[PDB]
Amino acid sequence: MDVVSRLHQKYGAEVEKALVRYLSIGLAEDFREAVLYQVKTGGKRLRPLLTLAAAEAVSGQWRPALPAAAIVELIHNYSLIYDDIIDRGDVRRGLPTVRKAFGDNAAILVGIWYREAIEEAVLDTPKPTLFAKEVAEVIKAIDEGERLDILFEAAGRSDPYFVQARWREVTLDDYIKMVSLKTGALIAAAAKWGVLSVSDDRGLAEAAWNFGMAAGVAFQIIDDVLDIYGEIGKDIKEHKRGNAVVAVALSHLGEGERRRLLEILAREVVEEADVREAVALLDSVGAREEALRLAARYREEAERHLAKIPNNGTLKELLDFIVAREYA
Amino acid sequence: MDVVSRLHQKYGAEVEKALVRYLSIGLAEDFREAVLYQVKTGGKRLRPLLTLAAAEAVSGQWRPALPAAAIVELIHNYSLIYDDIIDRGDVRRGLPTVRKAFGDNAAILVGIWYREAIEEAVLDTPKPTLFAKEVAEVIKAIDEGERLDILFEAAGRSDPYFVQARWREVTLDDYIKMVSLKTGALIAAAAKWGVLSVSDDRGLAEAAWNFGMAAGVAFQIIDDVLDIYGEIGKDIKEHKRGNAVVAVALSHLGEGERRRLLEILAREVVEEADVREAVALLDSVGAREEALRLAARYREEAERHLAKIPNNGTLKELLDFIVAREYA
Ligand SMILES: [Cl-]
Ligand SMILES: [Cl-]
Repeated sequence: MDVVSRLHQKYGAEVEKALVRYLSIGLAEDFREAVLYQVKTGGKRLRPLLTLAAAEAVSGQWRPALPAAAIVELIHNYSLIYDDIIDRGDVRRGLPTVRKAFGDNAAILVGIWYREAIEEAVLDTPKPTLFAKEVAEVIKAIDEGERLDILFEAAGRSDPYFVQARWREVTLDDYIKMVSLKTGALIAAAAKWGVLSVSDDRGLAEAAWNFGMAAGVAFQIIDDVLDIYGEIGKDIKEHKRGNAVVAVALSHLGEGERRRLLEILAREVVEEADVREAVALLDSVGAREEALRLAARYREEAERHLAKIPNNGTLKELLDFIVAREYA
Repeated sequence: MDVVSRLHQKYGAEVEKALVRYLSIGLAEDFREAVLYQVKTGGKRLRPLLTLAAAEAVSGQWRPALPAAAIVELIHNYSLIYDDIIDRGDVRRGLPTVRKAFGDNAAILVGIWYREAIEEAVLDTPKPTLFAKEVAEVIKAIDEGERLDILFEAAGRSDPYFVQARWREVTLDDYIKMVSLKTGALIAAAAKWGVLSVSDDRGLAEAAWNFGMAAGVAFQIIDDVLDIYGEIGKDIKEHKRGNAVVAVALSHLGEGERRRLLEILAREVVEEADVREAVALLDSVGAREEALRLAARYREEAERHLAKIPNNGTLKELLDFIVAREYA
């Protein structure tokens, strides 16, 4: 009876109903399958589960936060629809992506639809003008985080902007800022929005936001370690300097080792032997362990903020899962 | 001293300032050029001019409608950014499109940014929750209109959804519904939103909406005539059944003539001789004149609604221009 299974049982059916409800407003019958596709392919629903748990911890009630929970999961899926176009992703959750099944241009029409469904959910919250502003701010954060992650790549893009605006250097501080935007902001919002749905306590909302942000950063760092040590070397093959282990290593490596790691990342096609060489360079400065220590720092930060939230037992279990506490 | 020149002089600089203001909120310096590009390439700004004229006719003041005017022009440009991706358009307003200059995937990041700038403008209107709902409804209308226009094509798309969901038949009623969504709704909104910015009179807002809708339909029909009789045969080469002249003709042509016109539209590559044959088929049932008569019907409808709006002299001049009264 892990926490995600337990909360899926408790909240899952109402979350799915809410997603379909807002997407379905005004939806033409011959567009229905294409539009609902992205929310019918499965997914862990961690973000809306967090929203509802946060609302329940602070108020005893979760149902009032269903509109907010739909907002956060629809934003997640909006971002995925476009990310699949941008990265030409064929498969997600073990099934074809929207762009694969329907076409890239059809997926654009679907993505556009998702954002107006998000607005319908905003208008259904207890505080519509507040949520409207927070949604605009969070989507701009995600868009900016994605822009940065792409400009932190060393190769592999054909868009003139992505090549010409590529960053010359990517520091650890740059990496942390990028992941806070790309991954942290929406987890922060998931928690904060659960509180805002049921409470006017500004301190509690802010503690929730800070908890979710730190949790999201820890999650992303752990994911980055997995995306190096494993498919071994995934992020290396994808030329990413925006990877916690890579960013950590580039900060410690000597002149020629640093230069060599960057040479490998910039290879137009990264070979298996290049991957092992890059990993050896990362290991030569203990970058994997440094990354895990950084994740621990953010996990502990998340705990400090979470201690400010009452009746937080379920939130604590979620945290352990979101940040893959056990794995690390 | 035509009306557009006169209103550009009066309102133009404040409109441009507003567009940049909302886009600039939260905008990173190294993304600025890419994001502002679409509003720096020129354009007639007919929609925001209509918003401001409507506000001034009903209240004597236009400045209170600047947020609404920015909303309508940003929605216009949001739609163009994506339309350029979908149709792979290289040039617009005599300059490269966002997708051409920066790349298709960079243009997606820009399009996403535009929608949150729209939300910032919504939150700056006199009635934020009302405008928020109206924006969601209008963008869904435009998205649905675009979907329909594409499914009304006879050939020329590679997206599985666009091929497989292609409509078997496109009637005149289908055509009118599609243009009301794709072109009319945003012109309707431009006028209605000028009124909503300065007045709580529901009748005046509704008259404005109906005026703009009819104007937008008349405009689209005239544009469609131009896109057949001219570049002669543009919409025929693009396989469009969603063209007023084509829709009109398909309604009158006999069995074999109808079948032949549809054969030509479905040609994978439409040749010059195919164009002349199709035009001859259109002319054989007087479809061009029938289309112009249909535009006249919508223009006259627009006039009837406009008569309900006080101090409407400038609005009348705009109408004559929007619907290309002189040309037709
Ligand atoms: Cl409840
Ligand atoms: Cl004024």
